[PDB]
Amino acid sequence: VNSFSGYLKLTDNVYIKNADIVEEAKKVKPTVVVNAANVYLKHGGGVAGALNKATNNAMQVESDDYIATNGPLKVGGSCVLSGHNLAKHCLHVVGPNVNKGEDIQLLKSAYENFNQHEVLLAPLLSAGIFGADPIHSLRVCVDTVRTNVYLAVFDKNLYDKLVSSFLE
Ligand SMILES: Cc1nn(C)cc1-c1cc2c(N[C@H](c3ccc4c(c3)S(=O)(=O)CCC4)C(C)C)ncnc2[nH]1
Repeated sequence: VNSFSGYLKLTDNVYIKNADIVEEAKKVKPTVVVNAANVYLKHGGGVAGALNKATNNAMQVESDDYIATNGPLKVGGSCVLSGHNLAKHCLHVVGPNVNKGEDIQLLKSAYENFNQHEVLLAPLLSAGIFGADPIHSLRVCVDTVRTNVYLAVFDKNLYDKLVSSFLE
């Protein structure tokens, strides 16, 4: 259960590893994997496309049924759906996409959703092509998340700049 291996503990509740979140999910099968989702839950590329493809589109079919019945999420919001073969549950969380003009204050609201789950495997919200400064996203995670979060960052160069900023 939640057999995370090779993480570096940054704070009492935040751990980090240079790894592909999809490979971590297949190995660990955590209770909750966080998806870096968008408001209409269309998993077209990046982390979301990679998680969806590893479920062989089961994630997208289920997401389409959620949107039909409930409408889109809001920026900073989330929903819990099945984790399929990757986890017991997937927490779809919408961080702001600053590359498309969304506000950075909503990154705190996005991280707040992690607090409803005791243990989560997660990506660095709003990083990559969402355009937020990745070190700033780590600082928001550290100040906001109180439950136990295992961050998988699939880039050694970025992993080392995060750990360097955090420890020195
Ligand atoms: C793509 C891909 N293809 N396959 C097969 C695996 C992956 C893969 C990518 C990836 C990952 N990337 C990081 C990241 C973090 C957050 C966001 C993005 C990207 S984004 O998709 O550009 C926009 C949404 C927010 C980078 C900063 C290194 N972090 C962990 N696991 C990952 N797995």
